[PDB]
Amino acid sequence: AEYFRDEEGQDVLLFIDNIFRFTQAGSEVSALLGRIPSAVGYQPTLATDMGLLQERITTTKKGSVTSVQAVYVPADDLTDPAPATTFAHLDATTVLSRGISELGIYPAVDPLDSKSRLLDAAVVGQEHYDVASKVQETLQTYKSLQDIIAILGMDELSEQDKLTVERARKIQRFLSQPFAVAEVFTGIPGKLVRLKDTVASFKAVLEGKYDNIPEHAFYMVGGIEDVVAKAEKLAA
Amino acid sequence: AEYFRDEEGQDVLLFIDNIFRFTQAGSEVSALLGRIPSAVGYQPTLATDMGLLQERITTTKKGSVTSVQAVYVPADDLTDPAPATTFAHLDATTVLSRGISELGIYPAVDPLDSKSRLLDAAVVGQEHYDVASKVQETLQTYKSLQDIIAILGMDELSEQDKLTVERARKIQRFLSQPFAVAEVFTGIPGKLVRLKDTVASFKAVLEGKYDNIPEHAFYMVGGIEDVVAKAEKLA
Amino acid sequence: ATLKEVEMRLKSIKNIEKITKTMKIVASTRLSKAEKAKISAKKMDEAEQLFYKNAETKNKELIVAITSDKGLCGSIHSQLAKAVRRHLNDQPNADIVTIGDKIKMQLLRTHPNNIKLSINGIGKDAPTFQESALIADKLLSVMKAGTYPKISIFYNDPVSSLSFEPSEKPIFNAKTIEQSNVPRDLFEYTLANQMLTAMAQGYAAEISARRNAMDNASKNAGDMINRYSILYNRTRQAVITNELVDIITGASS
Amino acid sequence: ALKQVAGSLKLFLAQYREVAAFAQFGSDLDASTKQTLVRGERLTQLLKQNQYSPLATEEQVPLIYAGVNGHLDGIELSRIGEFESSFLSYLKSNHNELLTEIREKGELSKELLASLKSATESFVAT
Repeated sequence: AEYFRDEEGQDVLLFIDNIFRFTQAGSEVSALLGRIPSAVGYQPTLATDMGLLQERITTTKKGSVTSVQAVYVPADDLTDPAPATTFAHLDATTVLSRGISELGIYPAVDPLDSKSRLLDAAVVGQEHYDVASKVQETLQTYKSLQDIIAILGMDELSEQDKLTVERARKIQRFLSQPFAVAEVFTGIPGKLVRLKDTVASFKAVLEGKYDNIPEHAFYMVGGIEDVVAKAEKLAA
Repeated sequence: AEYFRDEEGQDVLLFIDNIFRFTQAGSEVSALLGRIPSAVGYQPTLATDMGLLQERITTTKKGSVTSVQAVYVPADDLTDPAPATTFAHLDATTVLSRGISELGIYPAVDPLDSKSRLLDAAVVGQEHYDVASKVQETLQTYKSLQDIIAILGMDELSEQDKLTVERARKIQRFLSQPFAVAEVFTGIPGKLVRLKDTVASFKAVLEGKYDNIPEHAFYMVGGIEDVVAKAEKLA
Repeated sequence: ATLKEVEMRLKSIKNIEKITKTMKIVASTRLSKAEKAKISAKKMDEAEQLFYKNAETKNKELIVAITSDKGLCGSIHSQLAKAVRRHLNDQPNADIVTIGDKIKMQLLRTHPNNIKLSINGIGKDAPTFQESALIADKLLSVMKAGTYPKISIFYNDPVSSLSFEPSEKPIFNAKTIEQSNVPRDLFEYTLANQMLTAMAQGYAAEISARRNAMDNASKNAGDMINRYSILYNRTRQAVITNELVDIITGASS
Repeated sequence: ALKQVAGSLKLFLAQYREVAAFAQFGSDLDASTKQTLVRGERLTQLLKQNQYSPLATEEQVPLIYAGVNGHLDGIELSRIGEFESSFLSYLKSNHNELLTEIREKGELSKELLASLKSATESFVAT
């Protein structure tokens, strides 16, 4: 990729699945090299091996490298030294979670642990920033209440909390999307949603225009038009 | 301190802060010397190091060495081996609590976790002991009822429970005191309350002679006289 | 998720389980008192509906909604709120009187202007003819009950040990009693009796509903306790293993 | 002698431990729970004891007998501590035969038990 970047002067994509295996592999040999084990048995050189591999993957004035790295998370432990060390090296992160997957909400991306430096009002625009921030506020409000909803149930919430939880559930299901490559085993045709369409759809949802639509209509549909169409089918 | 005790016959005060630093430095030197670390990394010799330090500080027949020892509690965990080892050597423990401080009740001593060897009717007299014991009972009952009040409020409680909770709240706020040193953290002039007046005041509050006083009159006041004065000032 | 975090959360949920179970039993005990008061009022209401079965009386509008002030009932308030809302939307000219802070709140937020009067605090103990009569007097004097061609009251009927039904009952005006000053005072008397019966039935339904709600809460608390007990065991084993690994690493150099 | 009377103390304290949560809901207590609470509170209050003040077995037996058999129910809780020290001082001046017999024999014979009941009621009346 570096030869394409610096010598051919091209733009480059560099996919790496799964970069965690680079760290793990080192640990496998570290004990044989005679080093004192670090925390949870990792090699002492974890941070600098990561640095030497990782910030060598970078855009430079000679060329542009877009890099997408899949990072495995042992035992779903995001605090494990390897994922924790990898977090510092990335501009955009998306955190797939088992808790979201168990709900059937694929692609299972955690909407409150995904992060990006481009989600900035000067970059995405004020409308997109406002929509994203309000979506996250709604989801966080819903997540906070899940203890009360679990024990006491929806009935004891205030009417504003009930409305917010309804919109949060609908937003959760609306963030799910069917990929084409998954059609082999999901059986659901793949959908692709544009950025403007996504922002408009979630802006409409937060404005309450679709408060009447049952949440089931939002599951696995590519955009609000498909939400309306699926609501029509659910009505027949 | 030992020279003042043994060679001059003085009564001595040995203020120490911070004992946790003695323990932590012992841990660092132990680790550097290559001793196998003990639980949570403390040195194997923790208990005997603490003993050698502490029980040199004692009242021999030549003179008394009083000592006040500030102990940092990492992560507020009193079960950590360092505070746990320190506790065994002390005659009086004044456990400061973050929870009490977040209520705004300074100096934020935990009224229940703080304990004294001398809180005995043979030492302080039966009246003082009775007042202290009743204060502890009231505060512990209030703490137990808080678990229910957090859900159902005070409305569901019996009238006896309501009365005891209200007196407990008054007592809890009455334990606060404005220190002179705190005049950078507060504008309130500092005050010093005698032991006898403290016993009399808490007896008066326990007996309900000031049930008619609003709770805020007990905050950061001195003796019960200041309670009366502040209650009138509010009114 | 430190071991102390899991311990604190587990103990808190255990406390909640105890509280909910205690409330469930207390409501079970209070339910019999509520039920016998309900029966007593029910027969007194039957005594007049027998008469109306012969008189065959039939009808701006006035609606009285009856609930208590306190929650944890499991939709006791919201179902009646929905009933009153969907009735009112067909005739928004009707004024409404709210008995109970919860129904007051849930109507005020959506139909604010037409609430004439709110009665509070009377849903605590089993209702008395004293409360019903005084409320009727205030309704006549202040809310001008006699001026309306239609009056009806809304409450929760104790259909079953596990369910209740939002129900409406008409209070036929003196003009309707007169044909189909005795009719006037008979109106006042039947107003008080119907309101008392509605309060008693709503009280029985609310107590039963709160019992069932606390039962559900105790079930859920037990399930959460199981989940976090499993999590506590996992964290205990993990903590022991990690600290032992640290000790072994310190020893093996 | 202590086994004879303390056998049911365990049961009553266990019931009290199960029912304790109801004290904060006294507005509606099943009569069983109310009486259980009333008895368990006084039993727990009776088991309080000052430091360095060990009691002889024949001094424990009358106290636990009175507590278990409900004679304390008519006594205000706040003065249970006054009851105990008083009751013993009564026995050791009015029924010292019973204390001596309990110490010597170590058992509550039926007639001795009835005499203990009579003494307990003779005291509680004043």
